Amino acid sequence: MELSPADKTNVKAAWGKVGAHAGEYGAEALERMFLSFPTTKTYFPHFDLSHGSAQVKGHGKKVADALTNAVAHVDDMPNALSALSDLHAHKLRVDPVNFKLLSHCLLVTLAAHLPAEFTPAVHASLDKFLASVSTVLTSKYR
Amino acid sequence: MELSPADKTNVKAAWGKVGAHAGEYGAEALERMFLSFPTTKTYFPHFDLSHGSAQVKGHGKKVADALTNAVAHVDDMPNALSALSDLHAHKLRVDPVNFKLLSHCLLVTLAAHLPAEFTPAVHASLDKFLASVSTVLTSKYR
Amino acid sequence: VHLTPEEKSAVTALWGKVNVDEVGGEALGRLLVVYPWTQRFFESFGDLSTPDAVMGNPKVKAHGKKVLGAFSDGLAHLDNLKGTFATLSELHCDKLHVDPENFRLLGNVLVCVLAHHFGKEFTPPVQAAYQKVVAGVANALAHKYH
Amino acid sequence: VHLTPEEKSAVTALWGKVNVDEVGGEALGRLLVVYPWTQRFFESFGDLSTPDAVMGNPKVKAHGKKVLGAFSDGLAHLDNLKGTFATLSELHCDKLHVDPENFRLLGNVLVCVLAHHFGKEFTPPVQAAYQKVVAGVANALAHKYH
Ligand code: HEM
Ligand code: HEM
Ligand code: HEM
Ligand code: HEM
Repeated sequence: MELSPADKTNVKAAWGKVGAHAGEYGAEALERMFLSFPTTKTYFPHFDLSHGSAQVKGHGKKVADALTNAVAHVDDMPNALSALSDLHAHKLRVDPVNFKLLSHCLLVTLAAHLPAEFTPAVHASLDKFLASVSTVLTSKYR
Repeated sequence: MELSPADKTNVKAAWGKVGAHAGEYGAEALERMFLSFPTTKTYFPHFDLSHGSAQVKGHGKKVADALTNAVAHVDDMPNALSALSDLHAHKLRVDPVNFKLLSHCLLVTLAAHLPAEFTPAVHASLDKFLASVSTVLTSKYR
Repeated sequence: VHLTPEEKSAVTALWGKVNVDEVGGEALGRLLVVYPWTQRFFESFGDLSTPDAVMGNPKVKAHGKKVLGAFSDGLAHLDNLKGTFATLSELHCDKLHVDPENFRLLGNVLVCVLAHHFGKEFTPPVQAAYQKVVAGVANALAHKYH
Repeated sequence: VHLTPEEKSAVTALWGKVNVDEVGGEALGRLLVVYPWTQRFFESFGDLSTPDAVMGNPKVKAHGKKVLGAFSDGLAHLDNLKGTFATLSELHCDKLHVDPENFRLLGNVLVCVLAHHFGKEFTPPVQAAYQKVVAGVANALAHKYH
């Protein structure tokens, strides 16, 4: 899977709308993941996962910033996310299944916040975009 | 994930040893798949799936020949498998989850027939290779 | 499924605000658009050429209503989904040949539709309760496969 | 889990020929080689840098034996996998923080190992019975996660 040109247009539009809320959305997506898919909590035993914790809010912001970086460099994600793909492959070692769960929760978060922009075609493009990000982040696993 | 030169060597070596039995092993892998993961039978309502079925045998040969072609063109998989990517994406429309089930069954079949050759390193390279094949086959789904 | 009393009431409360026919058409249409391979069962429905064609197809909408009406009825039997969906499970396997992975995709699309429909009312805890329900329905429908 | 008489006998018969010590070490070692991210739980085990290193590591072999011996115990209680593994399920969640997806990967590698070791005796029907068991065990171990 490769993002079509229309996909790139769709992503940039939706993300553009996220704008300054990217970090708050990143945080909500994580909280949605921890509650919906408790096994993901196994990767954060060192965090206070209480609702509104600074650890979750800060992590949420780092996730969103990396997503913003990927949108900005959609034409070359591999290079843009290189450092993050090394970190996840060599240090964090998150099983690849978990990427699908966070992607789903980010989609839900965007849906709940973008009433006007979350059309069927945008939903499709965002899903593909998150799948591509996930693919790049796990590409150096083995 | 890309295949390293050692992966390529391992794959060509193992497949080299399959040789003329590739068709027989493709049939056995399907059989294993149908018995172990019964949901995969939903894509073959038109076949006789009984043990020994010539339809399974014939299809096993087609699958194996495609994998032989993939090994031969390991540096250029997307082009070599282009017609098969089109077929799966636009006509058969097999859910992507199923490719992991067949891949596992192919690995089991190889293990059962290549005691000497199925070392841990070869096992790892074959799993990566089947995942790459799987990725190419579903690349045009959306 | 095992839901706490709190979870069941969250599920039932939101569901009371749903227009089943509308959400049904939307969820089915979005399944077909977002995961196009699911269109394989629907070639007799006509034009599925574009997002607009899918979302506007009356056959899609009618099928969506049928599917979500059954889902809706299942919500009254949260305690016995397997029994409630047994015959439908057999049908989907033996006659329709639907890979149960499609039920999981539909469940995720449904959650996205509810989120889009309810905005902020679809809180993390409410989503969690619906995730359990959608996984429960998917499992109940896949139960009789063989 | 629910096995037919033929499946239970398939499973039992083969398991009587398994040297747990040896198969356990092989299964754990191959997990660590094939899916290297799983090495995250074994930082204190020593050198895991190459296949040969992993496979000859005495701590890998020791742990492998521990795991398969507990696995063996479940074979004795196929009717109550959940009750059998409840304590270990809680351990793996609360103290070890092991993502249950790892139970699924090990189940698959174990199947590969049995096929490698047994050859033609590990027929399609025998594999099918073992796939049910391995899925049962993984579900039993993930059961107390929260
Ligand atoms: C869209 C997918 C993802 C993106 C863009 C992403 C991005 C990031 C970023 C930017 C960091 C911080 C690096 C730093 O501090 O320098 C990070 C760390 C981390 N990520 Fe990923 N991540 C993703 C998926 C996941 C998933 C699915 C999990 C597990 C369920 C996960 C677990 C972690 C953990 C445990 C850390 C370290 C947290 C800490 O100790 O501060 N990530 N990720
Ligand atoms: C390594 C992965 C796979 C390879 C290399 C492969 C290859 C092929 C080939 C070569 C054909 C014949 C095309 C022709 O007639 O020209 C085919 C057809 C087909 N494949 Fe795939 N396939 C793979 C995975 C799957 C899986 C996982 C499924 C479903 C469980 C599947 C379902 C089918 C079906 C239903 C057909 C049509 C069979 C018929 O009606 O004769 N394939 N595949
Ligand atoms: C919540 C999940 C679902 C429920 C409750 C459900 C329910 C139903 C019901 C009540 C019917 C009519 C059965 C009858 O004629 O007596 C039906 C038919 C059918 N369903 Fe499902 N379904 C679900 C998901 C799916 C999915 C995801 C697909 C495929 C993507 C699918 C494909 C079909 C097809 C092709 C038919 C036959 C339609 C016709 O003949 O007009 N279903 N389903
Ligand atoms: C068939 C599935 C498994 C069974 C039955 C099982 C069983 C066990 C047992 C009996 C122990 C020893 C507990 C004690 O200290 O009293 C243990 C420990 C442990 N297991 Fe599991 N295990 C399984 C799968 C896994 C997997 C797949 C992983 C990760 C890849 C894993 C990671 C660990 C770790 C990290 C420990 C602690 C070892 C130490 O203390 O350093 N286990 N397991």
